[PDB]
Amino acid sequence: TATLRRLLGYLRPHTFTLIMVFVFVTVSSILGVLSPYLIGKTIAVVFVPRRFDLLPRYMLILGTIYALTSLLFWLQGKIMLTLSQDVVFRLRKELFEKLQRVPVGFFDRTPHGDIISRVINDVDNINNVLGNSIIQFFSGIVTLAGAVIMMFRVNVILSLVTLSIVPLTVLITQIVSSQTRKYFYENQRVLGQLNGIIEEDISGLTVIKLFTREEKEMEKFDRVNESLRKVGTKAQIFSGVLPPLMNMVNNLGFALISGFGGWLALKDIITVGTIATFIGYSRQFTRPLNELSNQFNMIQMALASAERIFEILDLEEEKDDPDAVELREVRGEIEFKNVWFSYDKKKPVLKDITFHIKPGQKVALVGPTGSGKTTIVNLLMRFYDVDRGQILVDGIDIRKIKRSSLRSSIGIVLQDTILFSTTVKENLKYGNPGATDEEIKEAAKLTHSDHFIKHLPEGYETVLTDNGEDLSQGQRQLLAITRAFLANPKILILDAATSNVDTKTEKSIQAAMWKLMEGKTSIIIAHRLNTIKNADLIIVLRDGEIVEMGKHDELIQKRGFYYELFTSQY
Amino acid sequence: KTLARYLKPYWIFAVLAPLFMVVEVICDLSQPTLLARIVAEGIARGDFSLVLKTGILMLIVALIGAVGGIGCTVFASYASQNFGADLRRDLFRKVLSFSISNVNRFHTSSLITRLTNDVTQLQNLVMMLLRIVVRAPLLFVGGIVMAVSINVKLSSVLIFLIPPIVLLFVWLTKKGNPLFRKIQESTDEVNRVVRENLLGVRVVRAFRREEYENENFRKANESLRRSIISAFSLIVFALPLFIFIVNMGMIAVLWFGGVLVRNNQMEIGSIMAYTNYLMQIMFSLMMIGNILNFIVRASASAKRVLEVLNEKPAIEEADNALALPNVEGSVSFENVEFRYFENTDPVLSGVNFSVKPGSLVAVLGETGSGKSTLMNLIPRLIDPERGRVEVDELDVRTVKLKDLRGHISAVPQETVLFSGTIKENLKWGREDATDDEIVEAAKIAQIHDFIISLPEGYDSRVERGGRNFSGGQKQRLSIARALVKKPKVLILDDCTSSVDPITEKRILDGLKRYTKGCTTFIITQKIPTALLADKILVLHEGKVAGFGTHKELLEHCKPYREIYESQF
Amino acid sequence: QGQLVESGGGLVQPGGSLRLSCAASGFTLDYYAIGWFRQAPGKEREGVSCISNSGGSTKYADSVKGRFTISRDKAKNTVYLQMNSLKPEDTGVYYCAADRGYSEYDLPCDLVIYGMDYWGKGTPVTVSA
Ligand SMILES: Nc1ncnc2c1ncn2[C@@H]1O[C@H](COP(=O)(O)OP(=O)(O)OP(O)(O)=S)[C@@H](O)[C@H]1O
Ligand SMILES: Nc1ncnc2c1ncn2[C@@H]1O[C@H](COP(=O)(O)OP(=O)(O)OP(O)(O)=S)[C@@H](O)[C@H]1O
Ligand SMILES: [Mg+2]
Ligand SMILES: [Mg+2]
Repeated sequence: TATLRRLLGYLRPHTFTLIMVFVFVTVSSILGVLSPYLIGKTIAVVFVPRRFDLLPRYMLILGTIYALTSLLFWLQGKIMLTLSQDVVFRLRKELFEKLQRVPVGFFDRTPHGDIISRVINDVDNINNVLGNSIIQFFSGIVTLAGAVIMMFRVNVILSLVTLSIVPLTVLITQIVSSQTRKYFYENQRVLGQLNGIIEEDISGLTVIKLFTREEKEMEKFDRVNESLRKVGTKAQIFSGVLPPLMNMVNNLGFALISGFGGWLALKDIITVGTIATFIGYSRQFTRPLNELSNQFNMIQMALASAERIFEILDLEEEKDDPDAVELREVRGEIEFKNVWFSYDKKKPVLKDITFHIKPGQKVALVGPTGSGKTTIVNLLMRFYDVDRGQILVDGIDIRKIKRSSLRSSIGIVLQDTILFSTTVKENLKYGNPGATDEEIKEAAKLTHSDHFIKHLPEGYETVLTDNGEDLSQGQRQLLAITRAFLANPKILILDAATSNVDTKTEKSIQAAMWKLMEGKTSIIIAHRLNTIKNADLIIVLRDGEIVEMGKHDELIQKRGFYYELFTSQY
Repeated sequence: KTLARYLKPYWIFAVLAPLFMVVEVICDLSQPTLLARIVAEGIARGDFSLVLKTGILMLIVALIGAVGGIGCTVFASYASQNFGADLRRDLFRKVLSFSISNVNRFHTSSLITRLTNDVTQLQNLVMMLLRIVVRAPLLFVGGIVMAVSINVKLSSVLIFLIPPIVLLFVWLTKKGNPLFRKIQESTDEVNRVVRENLLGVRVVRAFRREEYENENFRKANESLRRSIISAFSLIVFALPLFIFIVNMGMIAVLWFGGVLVRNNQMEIGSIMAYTNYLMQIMFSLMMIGNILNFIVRASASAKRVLEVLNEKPAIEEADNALALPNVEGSVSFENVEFRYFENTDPVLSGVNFSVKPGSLVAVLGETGSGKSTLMNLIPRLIDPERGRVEVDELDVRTVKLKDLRGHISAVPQETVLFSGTIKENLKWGREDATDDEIVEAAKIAQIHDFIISLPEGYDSRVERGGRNFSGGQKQRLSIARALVKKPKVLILDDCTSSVDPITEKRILDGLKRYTKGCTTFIITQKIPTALLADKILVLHEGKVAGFGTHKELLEHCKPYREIYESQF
Repeated sequence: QGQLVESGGGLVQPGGSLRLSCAASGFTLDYYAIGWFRQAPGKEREGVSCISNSGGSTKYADSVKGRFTISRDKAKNTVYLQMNSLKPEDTGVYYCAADRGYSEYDLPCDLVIYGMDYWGKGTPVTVSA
C-alpha cells in the first residue's frame, strides 16, 4: 500500500488526461468484442434476399467501424506514451535532485553502482506498469461490467454462482502477489550490490591485473551472481505462476454451472438453451477478471521496484534554517572557539581546536600522517557539521549563514584529484562560468598549466577520460589550482596541491601563486615545509591537538615538533 | 552462431520445453469438448450415471493442463536465468582484459549498463521465444488446415491480406536497428551524469555547480525520453494498422461468400464457422506483434554484447609464451619508443638503459616527461610501437602473464583502496599469507600502530575508493600490500607524497634493511631521498638524460642540476 | 521517539532557590549531551551548563557564576538544576539539548539540533517582585 498510493499518486496532475484515456479505451472495448456480433446482425436481415438488395447497405457501416477502431487504438497509445515517459522522467529527476541535498557521509559508505541501478534498472523496471498496462486495466473493468450486465439479463440465480467463487480467486491471488513482491525486492538489492562491483573494478582495473586478483574478483562476482540466479528463478516463476493456476480455478466454475444449472434443466426450471448460451457469456467474464488479477501481480512487481527508489527519497537532507541570511561583503575572517570533532564517532579525531585569522592572511598547517589537518578543512566546508564547538566566518556563525552563500567564497583542491568527463575548458570554467577565454588562458600560464594543454592533440577543447587519466597526477593537480583561482574566492584552501608536482616547477609557481594570494585569506596543507615558511601565522597539529603556534622563525628557535619535521627532511 | 553457444550447456531445459507444451495446447482446446458431453450426454440424456462420469473427469483433464502449465513456467525461468548468469561472467572476463586505451573507445559509464541492462533485455527475450517456440507454429500450420477443411474456396481471401502484412514487419525490423540503438546510448548518457556527480561530490558542492549538474542530468533525461518515444511511436502505429489489414479481410469474407452461395445451399454454415474462428486469429496476431517489438528492442542490445568479444584488447597472452616462475631481477631497455594513441605526440623516444639485478634505482624528471609511463613497461601494462623491453635475459611479451605479473608487483601514483577489510586488502598480493606475515609488512610501512588503535582492528570496515581513511593512510597501506607478496622486481611510483619527513625516513631506510639484493624502483621529487639509491636514471621529454651516481650526474647532466639548484 | 521533558519551579520572590529536573525519555545521561539554556522570550537564547557522559563533566554559566548547582542520576536519568539565590535577570522559557554529544569533550556550550530549535519544552519561572 505504502508505495502503491505513492507511485500511482504521480499520475495525479494528469488525472484530467486519465479520464480521457478511460473514455477512448471504453469505445474500443465496446466495439472490439462486438466484432463477431456486428457480422451476425447483417446476415440475419439479408437471410431471405441472399445476395444484394440490403447486403450492400450493411457493408458500408461495417467498414467505417473498423476504420474508427484502428484510428482510436493509435490515439490511445500516443496520448499515453508521453504520459508514461513523464512519470519515468519525474522519478529519475527526483532521485537525482535528492542526491545533491543528501549528506556526503552517505556517498562515502553506500556503493556508487547501487545508485546507478536505482537510476536506470529500478526506473526501467517501473517503465512496464506505465504504458499499455494502465490501458488494459481500464479495458478490463469495463469488459467485466459489460459481461455482468449480459449475465443477469439472461440468468439471475446462475450469475450469482459464477460471482460466489470470485472472492476465493482474489484470496489466492493476494498470497501469490505478496510472494512476488517478497522475491522481486530481494532480486533488485542483490543486483544493486552486484552493479557496484562492476563500477568498483572499472575504476582501478590496473590494481587487479598487477596483484593477480582477477580470479578472486571473478569468484567475488560469481558469489553474488549465484545468489542472483537462485533468487531470480524463484522471482520469475511467481511472476507467471498465477495465469496457469487460475485455469484450474476457472475449470471449477465450468463444472459448477453444468451441475447447478443442470439440476434446473432436469427438473424443468430454466430451458437447456438458457445454460447453453450462458457458457459463452461466462467466458467473456472470466477472461477480464483473470487479466486484472494477472495485472495485479505485475503492479506488485513494480511496487517492489518503486520501494527501492523511495528508500533514498526518504533519506535526510542538508537543510538551511528558516531564518537564513545571505553573506554581504566577504573578507574572510576565520574564527574558531574550542572545536572538538570525531569523524568515525568511534575514535576522536580532533581535541581542543581554536584559532583566529585576520582577513587576507597566509596560514600554514603541518604535522604527521593521519593527525586531523584535512578534517578541519571539511568542517570549514561544512561537509561534516560540528559536534561540539563554534565556527564564525566574517563575524557570523557557520550554522546561521546558508550553505550556498557560505561556500560562495571558498575554494579547495583535494588529495584525490577529481576530474570530470567533460572538456578541459569546461572543467576549468568551474566556479566562474562567466569567465572569458582571456581569463582561462592567462591563469594557466601563471601556474605552469598551459605547457601541457597546448601539447594535447585537441588543445583546450580536449576530452577528459575517467578521472582525467589522459594526463599524469602532477598535471591534474595544476589544473585544479587554476580551477580554484578562476572562481576568485576570498577564502582559499590548498590541500596537498603541490605533492605530485616536482620541486623545480614548484619554485617557478611559488612567487606567481603568492602574488595572487594577496588580499585573500589562505590556508595551505602540505608536507613540503620549505614552501610554507612565507605564512604569517603557522599552527602545528599532532594527533588532533595544537602543540605549537606562531611565526616560522619562532617555531625553529623553540625546538619542538616543527624542528623535528624540518631536520628529518635531509 | 556466437550467441547459440550459451544455450548449449542448458540444452536439457531447451529440449524438454516443446515436448510438454504440446500437452498444454490440446488440454486447453478440450475445454468445450468435455463441456458438450456433460450437458448433451449427461443433463439432456436424463441419467445421473453419465452426469458424474464426465463430472469428475473434467477436473482430471484440467489437472494435466494445470500441472503441465506450472511445470513449463519452472523450466522456462530456470533456463532464462542460467542464460543470463553464464553471459555476465563471460562478458566480465573480457572486461578485466581491457586497457586504459579501451575506455576511450567504449565509454566508462557504458560498460556498467552493458553488464546489466543489456543482459536483462536479452534475458526476457529467451523467455518470450520459449513460450511460443512450439505454441505459435502449432496453431498456424495446424490452424490453416482447419480453415481449409470447413471451406477450401473461402480460404482464398486470406492470401490477399498477406502483401501489406509481410511488408509491415520487415519495415519494423529495418527501422528497429538505428532507432533502438540511440536508446541504449542515451541510457549510458544518464549513467554518465549520475556517476560524474557520485565520483567527486566534494568538488561539485565546492563551486556550487549542483544547479549546472541538475541541468546536465535534465538535458540527458530529456534526450533519453525523446529517443524512447521515437522508436515506440512506430510500435503504437504498426499495431492498430496490423489489425486494420486483417479487418479489410473480415469485410472481404461477406463480399466473397455472397457470390459463393447462390445455388449450393450447403456452404451457408461454412461462412458462419469461418467468421467465429477469425476471433482466435484476431487476438493471436496482437500477441505475435507484441513479441516482434521486443526482438527489435533486443537487436540493438545484442549488437552491444557481441562487440565486447570482437574488440581485441591491447594486451593479451602470447602464442609462443613460456612460463617463468623464477625471476632474478634483470631489467633492460633497448631503443624503447612509445605513443599512447594514434593522434598523440611521442610520449617516449630513444630510451636506452640497463638496470643492475638487485639494485635500488631512482627515477627523476619534471611534470609530464615520462616516468610513470616507462615503469608500466616492466610488468607488461602497455606494448611499445618501436623497441623491446627485456626481463630476465629474454623479452617481456614472449613470457606468460600469470608468471610475470605473479612475481612482479607495482604500486601506482594514484593509490586505490578497494572495499572490505584491512586483512582482505593486505592479502591482495598473497591470499595464502599467514597472520604473522601480513602484520610484519605493516611494521615496515609503520601503519600497524593505526590498525591496533581501531575498535575492530584488521577486520574494521574499509570502503571503495579510499575516502574511508586519510590520503597518507591508504598510501602507506599500498606499499605494505606489495610487501606481503615479497616481489623480486618492486616498482614504487611516488611512494612518499602525503607522508611527513620523519615517517618518510623510517619507510625508505626500513625497506633497504629487509630487502637485500632485491631490484627496487622508487620515484621521488626530493634530492636527499634520491641519494640513498645506488644509481639514478633521469628522463626529460621522453628522451634519456643521464644514468649513474649523484656525484657524476651533477657535472654530466643538465636537467638534474636544475632540480638540485631549485631545491637549495 | 527522542524527546526531552523539563519540569520544576513555580512563582518565588527574588532570593529563593527552585529545583528544575530535565528528564530524558529514550536518552541516557551515561553518554548523550544534555544541558540547560537561559532563553528569553523575544530576545537572545543563552545557555546554563552542558553536562555529558557517565564519568561526568564539570560546567557552569558566565553571567551568573557558580550559582546553578547541577546533579545527575544514573538510574532515574534526570538533571537537577537548583538556581542558588534567584535574580530577576534570568526570566523566560528554558530549554534542554538533544543529541550532538556521543561521549565527553568540552561543550562551550550551544548545540546544533535540526528538529525545531531545542527539545524539552519551555517552563516559565519569573522571579520578579
Ligand atoms: N592515459 C593516458 N592517455 C594519454 N596520454 C597519457 C596517459 N597517461 C599519460 N599520458 C601522457 O604521457 C606523458 C608522460 O606521462 P607520465 O609518465 O604519467 O608522467 P610523469 O613523468 O609521471 O609526470 P608527473 O607524475 O606528473 S612528475 C605525458 O605527455 C602524458 O600526457
Ligand atoms: N571517512 C572517514 N571515516 C573515518 N575516519 C576518517 C575518515 N576521513 C578521515 N578520517 C580520520 O581522520 C583522521 C585524520 O585524517 P585527515 O584529517 O583526513 O588527514 P590528514 O590529517 O591530512 O592525514 P594524511 O592525509 O594521512 S597526511 C584519521 O584518524 C582518519 O581515520
Ligand atoms: Mg589529509
Ligand atoms: Mg607519475
